[PDB]
Amino acid sequence: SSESNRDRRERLRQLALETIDINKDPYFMKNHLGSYECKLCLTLHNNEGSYLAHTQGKKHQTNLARRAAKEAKEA
Amino acid sequence: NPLTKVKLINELNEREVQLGVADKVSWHSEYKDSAWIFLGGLPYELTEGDIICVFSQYGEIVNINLVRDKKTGKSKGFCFLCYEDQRSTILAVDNFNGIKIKGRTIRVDHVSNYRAPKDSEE
Amino acid sequence: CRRIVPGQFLAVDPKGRAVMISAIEKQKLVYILNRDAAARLTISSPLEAHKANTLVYHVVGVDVGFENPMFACLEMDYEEADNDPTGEAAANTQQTLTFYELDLGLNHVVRKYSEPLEEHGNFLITVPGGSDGPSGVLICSENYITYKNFGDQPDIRCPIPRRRNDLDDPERGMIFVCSATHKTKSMFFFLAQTEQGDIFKITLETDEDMVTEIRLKYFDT
Amino acid sequence: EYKKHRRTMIISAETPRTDRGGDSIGETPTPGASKRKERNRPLSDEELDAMFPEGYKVLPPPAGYVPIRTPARKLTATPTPLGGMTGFHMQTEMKSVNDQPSGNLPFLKPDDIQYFDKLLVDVDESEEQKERKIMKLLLKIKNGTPPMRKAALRQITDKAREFGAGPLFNQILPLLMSPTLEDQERHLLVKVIDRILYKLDDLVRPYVHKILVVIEPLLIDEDYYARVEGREIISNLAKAAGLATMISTMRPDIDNMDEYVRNTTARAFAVVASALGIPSLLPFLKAVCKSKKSWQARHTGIKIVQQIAILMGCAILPHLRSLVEIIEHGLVDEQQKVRTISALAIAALAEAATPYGIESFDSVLKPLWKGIRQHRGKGLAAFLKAIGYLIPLMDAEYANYYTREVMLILIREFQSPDEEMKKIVLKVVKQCCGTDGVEANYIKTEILPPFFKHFWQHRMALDRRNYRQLVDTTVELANKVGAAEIISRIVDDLKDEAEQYRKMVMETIEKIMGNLGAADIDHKLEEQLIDGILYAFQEQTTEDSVMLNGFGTVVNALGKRVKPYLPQICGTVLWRLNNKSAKVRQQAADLISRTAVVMKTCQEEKLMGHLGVVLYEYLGEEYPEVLGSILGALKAIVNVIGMHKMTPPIKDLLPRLTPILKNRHEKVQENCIDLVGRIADRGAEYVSAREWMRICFELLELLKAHKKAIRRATVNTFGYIAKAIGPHDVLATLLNNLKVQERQNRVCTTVAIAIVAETCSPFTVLPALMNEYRVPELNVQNGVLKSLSFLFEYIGEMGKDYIYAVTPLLEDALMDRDLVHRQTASAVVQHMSLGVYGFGCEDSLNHLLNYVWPNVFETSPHVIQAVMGALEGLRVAIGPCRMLQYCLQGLFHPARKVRDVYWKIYNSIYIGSQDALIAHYPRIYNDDKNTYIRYELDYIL
Amino acid sequence: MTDRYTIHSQLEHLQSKYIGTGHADTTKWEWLVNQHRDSYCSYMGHFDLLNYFAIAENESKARVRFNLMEKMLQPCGPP
Amino acid sequence: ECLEKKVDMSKVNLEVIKPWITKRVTEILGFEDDVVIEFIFNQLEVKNPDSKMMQINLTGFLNGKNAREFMGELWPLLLSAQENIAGIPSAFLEL
Amino acid sequence: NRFTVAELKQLVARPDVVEMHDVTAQDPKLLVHLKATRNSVPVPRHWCFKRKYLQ
Amino acid sequence: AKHHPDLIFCRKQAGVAIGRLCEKCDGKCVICDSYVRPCTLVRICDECNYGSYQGRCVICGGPGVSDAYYCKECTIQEKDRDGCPKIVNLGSSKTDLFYE
Amino acid sequence: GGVWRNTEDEILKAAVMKYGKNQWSRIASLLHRKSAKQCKARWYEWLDPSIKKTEWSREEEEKLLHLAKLMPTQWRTIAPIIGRTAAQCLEHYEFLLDKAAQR
Amino acid sequence: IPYWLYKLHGLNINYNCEICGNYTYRGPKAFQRHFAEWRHAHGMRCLG
RNA sequence: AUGAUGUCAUACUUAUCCUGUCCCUUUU
Repeated sequence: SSESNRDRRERLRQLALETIDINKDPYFMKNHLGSYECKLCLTLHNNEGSYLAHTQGKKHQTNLARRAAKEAKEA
Repeated sequence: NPLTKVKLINELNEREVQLGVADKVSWHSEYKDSAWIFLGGLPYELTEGDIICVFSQYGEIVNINLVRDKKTGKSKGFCFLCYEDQRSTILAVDNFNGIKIKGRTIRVDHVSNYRAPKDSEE
Repeated sequence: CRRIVPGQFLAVDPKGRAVMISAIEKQKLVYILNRDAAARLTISSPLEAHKANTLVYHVVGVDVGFENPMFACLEMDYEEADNDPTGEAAANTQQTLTFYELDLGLNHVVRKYSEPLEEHGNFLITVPGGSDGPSGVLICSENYITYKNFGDQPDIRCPIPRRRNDLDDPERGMIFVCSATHKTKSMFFFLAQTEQGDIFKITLETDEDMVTEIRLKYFDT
Repeated sequence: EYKKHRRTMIISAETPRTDRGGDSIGETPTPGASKRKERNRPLSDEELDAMFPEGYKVLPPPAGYVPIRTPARKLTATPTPLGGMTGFHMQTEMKSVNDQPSGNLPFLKPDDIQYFDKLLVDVDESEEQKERKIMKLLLKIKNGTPPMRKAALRQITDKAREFGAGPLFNQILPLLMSPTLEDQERHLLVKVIDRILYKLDDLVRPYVHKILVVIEPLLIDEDYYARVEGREIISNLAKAAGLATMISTMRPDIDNMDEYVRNTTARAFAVVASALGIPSLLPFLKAVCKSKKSWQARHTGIKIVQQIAILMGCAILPHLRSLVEIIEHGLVDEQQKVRTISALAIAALAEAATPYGIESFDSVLKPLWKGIRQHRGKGLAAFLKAIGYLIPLMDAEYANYYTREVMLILIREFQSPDEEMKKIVLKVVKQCCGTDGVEANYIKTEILPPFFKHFWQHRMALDRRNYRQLVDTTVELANKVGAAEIISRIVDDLKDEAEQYRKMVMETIEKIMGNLGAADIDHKLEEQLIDGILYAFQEQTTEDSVMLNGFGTVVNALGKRVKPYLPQICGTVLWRLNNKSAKVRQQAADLISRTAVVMKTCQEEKLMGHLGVVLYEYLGEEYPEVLGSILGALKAIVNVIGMHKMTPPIKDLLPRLTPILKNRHEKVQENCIDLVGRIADRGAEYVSAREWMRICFELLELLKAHKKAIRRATVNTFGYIAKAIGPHDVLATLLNNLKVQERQNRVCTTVAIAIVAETCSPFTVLPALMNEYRVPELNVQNGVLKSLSFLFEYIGEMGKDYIYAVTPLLEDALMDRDLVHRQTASAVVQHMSLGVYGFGCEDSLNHLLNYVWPNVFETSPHVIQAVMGALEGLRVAIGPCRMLQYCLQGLFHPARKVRDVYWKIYNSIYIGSQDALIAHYPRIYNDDKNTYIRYELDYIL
Repeated sequence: MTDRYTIHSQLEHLQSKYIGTGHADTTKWEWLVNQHRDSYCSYMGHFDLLNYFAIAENESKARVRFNLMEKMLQPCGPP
Repeated sequence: ECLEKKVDMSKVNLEVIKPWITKRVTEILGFEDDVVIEFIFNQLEVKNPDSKMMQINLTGFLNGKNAREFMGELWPLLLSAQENIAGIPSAFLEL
Repeated sequence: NRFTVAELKQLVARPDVVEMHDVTAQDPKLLVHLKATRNSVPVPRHWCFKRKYLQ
Repeated sequence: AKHHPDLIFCRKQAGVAIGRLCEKCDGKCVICDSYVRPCTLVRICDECNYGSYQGRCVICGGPGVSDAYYCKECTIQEKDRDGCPKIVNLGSSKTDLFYE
Repeated sequence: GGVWRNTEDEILKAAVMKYGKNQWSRIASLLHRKSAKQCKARWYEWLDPSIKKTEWSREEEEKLLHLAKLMPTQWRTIAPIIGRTAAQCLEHYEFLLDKAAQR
Repeated sequence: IPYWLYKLHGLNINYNCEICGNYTYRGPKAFQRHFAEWRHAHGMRCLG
């Protein structure tokens, strides 16, 4: 029951870490209480599925074009 | 209070049926050795012959007498009738209690004390 | 020592039936004292008798002949003076002597009698009543003393006597500093000292049911 | 059949009363016609337009079908006697229909369509019609999943001010009026009516009656919770509306023909009078009872006096006099009812009239006593009720005479068949004959023989109220005439056939021997006692305490006079301890449990061997409800014979207990954990440590219990074994939990950390915990914060040191990662702040108060109330001066928010320590009209 | 005489019953008068403070007590 | 308004105010009831009644427009009875 | 009905503590007297912020 | 409290009736709602304990067995010198649990 | 049940990409909301990478219109033949073609 | 067009700082920060 | 680039709570 849920949460955290290592997400950051926090979206994530769903709403990758133009004036 | 007596008798019978009581303690040891049952709350247009005909379904009544009052037809609403055996009175108290007869319902219970002229409540 | 915390004034009944403890303002409590079966003193639940925007100068229990105990106190309502920026409601606001009676049969206290005074009072003097003397209380004030019992007793006032050829300023008043009561089976007397330490022997002539006059005499210095 | 007139109530001032007059007049017209000579009475087109709602047409078809409808009556007889039939042909064969048309729209019962039909049509998106249309969120409250009901309920709460009471009640009262209404659905609609009536105040004025008509049937109901709810919501309505609103509203129901509405209306006035107080409503009543029109009114108003007596009860006391002065004039009235219900109301008064206000009833007496002579029937009994409750309030001298007069009629009237009678005269006999001023022998002779003759019979006991009241009265008669009499007469009935009767005399004996004591009882009657109690106990149709508590009280009362009877007892105890598998095992077990001490002090050791190993053997019983009772019995046996003398030495017992903890269910879990607690606390050496730590790792998951007492015993045990071993290991095993399970008991582990930190000095333990705040997992971080909270709550004074250690960590926690940090840490600051008081550490508490202070602002209830507790404890610890120095500027700040809060704080600081604030109010300069300088403080010698 | 002002109740909330607590909408003059009344009550309650106040002035204790009781209603002039 | 002057029912009669109050109630409420007469009896039972509370109790029972005129007519008759040394209104001196 | 900030700063003896939001109060003289006390503490900076002091 | 934020206390006048606690709510405090450090006993109001209202629990409202006491943290914070904390109202608690 | 939220859909896609395809019990032990059969049905219905969830054209509409008359029932047999293979988009397209041509 | 973002941020608000060279501000916080700035202090120092 | 309202999951807290009943409505 509770130990099975703890093992399932550990397996889900390991699968989320493996998916973040495979997809190479530079915005995923870990909190100090067992949660995720988005650096590019500048918002909090309640579970591992919340940080894994921040790819359709509030797309901060398209807002990095101004920083890319400020870093390099050429295309 | 006037019609709560039949409801209290029905509640006592329901409690005796639901409490798992046998035939020896089914509210009959206190009203035993007397076939005189007290009837009260009858209609004012019911006669003694009609009550004797309606109460003869559980056996032949030995001595029936209506409560005489208002020198014109002896009508008060109460009635006292003694059946043949105590089992007929037990069946009348278990079946004809709280039933409706010609409009207003009546009450059926056992007294088992004596024969008194003024013992019911109008 | 808060204004809403009781403990500044405490009056006891002369019959020993109850005690009354009240604050300076907006708080008043009265607890009943009764003996037990083993002759032990026991207290009951106190009765709340608070009154908003009312200041109490001094409280004293009334001497009743085993009847309902009353607690007389000098009251002053400051609700009108706090809601007037012109200052007209602050002036012409004298103290009101209110006698709150504690109904023993109802187990609750209520303000039965209340009457305004002519001048502001500093202290009171409980006159013994019942079988010994008439009931009432003497209200000490500036250069005047007025014992006004409750009911149909008329108010009798007497000015405070001063020393002959006093070197003090005439604009300053004269009030009482303290008061003592000497009660006996034959009669009773009172001894009150003034602001100059003039201890006067206070005596009150009375009729069958009312008070006649207050006769004071300077005892010593 | 009496209550179903509810179904005949249509939905909802001079016009209002004008209607009742016409209603009664039509009643006289129809009633009169029959003498001159129901819902089927023919109707009129205005009456037709009255029923159906808006938007329908009565347009007919051709002029040759209405004449068919007129001949239809004649042809209902005629064409039914004529040729007709139907048939079908075989031929090969579109099907429209509607369920609820919405995203989900939880289901509609086939009847509820009539109400919710407007939702079915899918026409959408084009004013008020859209508010009624969106108001079908009701349907989501009525039927659906619990979450839908919750969220819907809130959503409609916050839309109250928006939609207004009119549309709501218009769309509700039909539902709460529905003939098919459930229990739950009813209760839920009651809830929504409450929650919306916490907001709407002036708005409801037109609907008040329109509400009460449905609600008043809640006051008379078989369900109790329904009644307390009803009284509550009528309280909220009356207080919500105005007094004059209620009064002017509810008049025409006083003279209403049906007595039902009159009655429930009386209870209504009772509720509203509890709301707005007696003196406000007095002149209304006092006007009513003197109404010269008709009697029914006065009957109602008097009933109102009564229901006020019942409801208000003890609090009637001040206005008792005025109330009496009202009611007194009805006792002499020519009508009967008014007299009866009147005297009854006096009864209710006096019964709520605790030993006082006797003279207020004074003028009432002399007529009553006179009436006592001349009355036949129910009114008589009623008077007996009144006088009955009066007599305890009189003086034993006057009440001597008056009582001695009442006793005669009381005697004569035992024999009436009326059960109302028997109730009254019963309770009477209690009060009259339970009077200190009555002589024993007179009762013993005159009363007891008829009392046990007529009253003790099998008519009574089967009823409930008669049962109880009979018990009480008999108990009191025992209280006077003594014990051996009553018991001695009723013992022989223990052996009577029926249960309920045996139960009755059994509990009677129980209470009697409870009060008077068994010392009065002689020998032979005691033999009949013990045999009676065993015999009755040997036949148990139902499971109940009465027989058991009965036996236990009998034995513990007999003391060691019972000793010769033990072998018979315990023989029965073992043989029964088999016989009934699930029925009687638990019961015989409990019997042992309660008989333990008696089986001890008399020093029968063989019996303790018996119970010890015999009960030891049943610990393998698979039925939980039995096993629980077994463990309980073992428990009670442990509390009599000590540790080292246990016939089943603990080495045997305890590890045999250990595996049982998987039982889960409280029945075995409760007693089990309890016993493990007793042994783990008391001896605790007999068992090796390995067993213990296993017990720990088994105890850990007992915190899933749905019951609070289980967790209770659990944590306390965990403390005991924490003493048996010592801190570090077990607190580490607590820290193994990351508080992943938020259900059952989680923080409970936190409590274990506290108590463990107490059992051996926390002076040891803290560094481990404080280190374990490091872990990045958040919920366990706030966990250890809680551990500090409860920790200081339990340690109290000893925190005079550790404050420093916790101070910087609170800094880190109180500085907010997420709200729960600020909250819990703040609670820690609270309990620390109460604990350390007066010892001189205030400085660091001031430092922490800095970081506390910004959290003042938020709308989250738990954090704001937390912060409140925080700043209160900080108030007492730091002293008010510093507080107030933080609270000054916020009082007058322009914004509303800041003023709301800083004034809330300043009030919290103000109520307590108002005496000590004086010095700290700063100097505030005086303006034109006012002098704001207090110069008294500037007087210098 | 329509007044349309029935400060009775709403939902068994607020309903200030204490004296000297204050509200968020409290004025400055009302708070100053309440502070002056609390200071007068604390001077009348404390015996040592009343003795230290009467030892400085040339007045007696009972006269100063009557002056402080008389200045309680309108001790600073209601704003 | 007219309900600001302090009055006292102890210095005025009660039997002479019943017919004017009955006529005012019959003019306002149309017919004769027993709750309004009882409310008028309870409003004058105290020796120091409250005009604002009686006005609120009349506005709750009646509509409010006729109740204000009824309160203004009952306050002036009570004022004329209390101002006179006899203790009767002006309508009782003529008859 | 509401005085300006320059008139409130010229009338106050300590004008180094007056803010722009103090003119919108109901009594600026009492607020200016309470804000210029000896051992008084100012209000938090989250009175005008929209991050709730923790975001 | 904790178990119920919408519950309101009586806060009536203090009498001579000593308060009691039920067997299900034994050991729990009234104001602080804790289990440790009992310092002052609980006193009930006069109207709150009369007839059938006597011998009932203050917090639980059930059959009281043992006498209730106040916490020492509430005693030092002067939270025990207030009125009688009898639970009068009962909202959002033990209402839907009766239906299941 | 089976609400099929987006955070659950991303977790199901990650479990299908990490664990495998022919292991339904291993993917159901990391969601705590659905069973293995429901997870396999969701992976074959909406979480499949080969599902054409958009681009409804006239060639597919003419293919489905020339197939519903040859086989009136068995829409699951015509799911992979038409090319939709979702087993619910075919019925939705048939309902849209029946409602639009009715007026 | 971020209309809601500019409304929540406080854009298009009438404000002007006469001390900072009679400059205009598009918000109240911008007007408060422009009153204590480099240009405002330079204009105050040049004014004396 | 915050903030806004909004339908909709997800975590968290309240040491939240699982034997409650008519022991009281007895209304003609």
